[PDB]
Amino acid sequence: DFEEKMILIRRTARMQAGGRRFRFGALVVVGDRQGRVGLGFGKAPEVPLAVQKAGYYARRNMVEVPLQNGTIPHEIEVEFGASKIVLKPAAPGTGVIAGAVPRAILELAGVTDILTKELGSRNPINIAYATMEALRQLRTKADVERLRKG
RNA sequence: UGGAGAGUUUGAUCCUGGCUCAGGGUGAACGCUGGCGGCGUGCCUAAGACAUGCAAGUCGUGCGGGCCGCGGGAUUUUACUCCGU
Ligand SMILES: [Mg+2]
Ligand SMILES: [Mg+2]
Ligand SMILES: [Mg+2]
Ligand SMILES: [Mg+2]
Ligand SMILES: [Mg+2]
Ligand SMILES: [Mg+2]
Repeated sequence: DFEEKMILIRRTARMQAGGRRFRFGALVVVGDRQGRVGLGFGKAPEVPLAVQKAGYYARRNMVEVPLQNGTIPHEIEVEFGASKIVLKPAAPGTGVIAGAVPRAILELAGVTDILTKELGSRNPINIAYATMEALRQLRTKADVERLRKG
């Protein structure tokens, strides 16, 4: 069992002959706070089945978060559409200084000291997606070494 | 040792994009309120106009006087004159 926080719920709507037709979208993170997180986007006729559905997709979509005591190996910037995130390593004592969206994601990978900036489009969905791509993109001294040995 | 963002264009969406808020600051002023103290601080406007008092003197160990005193002398005649203070 991982942890699970709901970042976002929204109600969307389509049109049909006489009246609009509502739907709900749910952004949910799940994490063991020990270097494993997942993002999930779940949509349904009702909030619950949606949230719940998110949960399910979150766990099916997971990342190696190579913590190095509270923080991440190095800096990364990732663009996702018009959304951009910068992630920066911090010495212990700082905290997760981030916006609600990536805070949630960082916290549940058990990151505790990180400096972030949201740049470009601040649309939650894409910020969240960038954050994940960013983490998914972190290497460590080891991995680099492996890559370059040959 | 250092970096958080949110609201608002649509029936809904993504994006551009402006407006707006959350923080910090001030020689402040204004409203309601107002107990004590220490340390700071107080014409940002007319370099407009200014009553009155005070804000730059001191040296008699550089010099000679004037005015008000006091005291000594010369003459034994009282006026005149010398010295000290
Ligand atoms: Mg771009
Ligand atoms: Mg923008
Ligand atoms: Mg409006
Ligand atoms: Mg329009
Ligand atoms: Mg509307
Ligand atoms: Mg905007």
